[PDB]
Amino acid sequence: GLRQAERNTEDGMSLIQTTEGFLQESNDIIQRIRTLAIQSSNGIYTEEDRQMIQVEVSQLIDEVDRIASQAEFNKMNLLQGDFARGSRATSMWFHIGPNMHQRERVFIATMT
Amino acid sequence: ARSLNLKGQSGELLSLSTADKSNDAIGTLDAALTRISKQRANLGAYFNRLEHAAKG
Repeated sequence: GLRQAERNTEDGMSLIQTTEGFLQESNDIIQRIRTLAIQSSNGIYTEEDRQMIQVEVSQLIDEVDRIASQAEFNKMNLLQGDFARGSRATSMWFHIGPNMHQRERVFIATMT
Repeated sequence: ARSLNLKGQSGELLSLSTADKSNDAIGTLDAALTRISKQRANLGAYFNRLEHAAKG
């Protein structure tokens, strides 16, 4: 049981590594838009340049929306928040101990 | 060019033999430049999306 247990633990840690890897690029996908919005504060800009910035931001947000819709690990979606604090669909359990009742939960909110 | 209305729908070439033609033709080229800039922004979003997807 313990031998299966550390295998389960390392698989779960790999899953968490997948989550964080899904997170760093999203941090970038927020920050570059933050920079663009800060740049937009300049009054020297026209209105057509603002429209082009909005057009850019359209696809830019489409990127993170597509990632959230398709962020998956072992035929299971992650960023949809099906497992949030107020989970609506189901839960995951990590059987880290040999006993049947030694299972633990992790909570991730909706990232859409 | 026809889509950018630089030439007529039948293929007529935008002439500048008249002084007033040059003044009115200015707005045409400004609109063409604006559309080119919009397409440039579109391609910018395109490659930004491509590189984000690649790293992910």
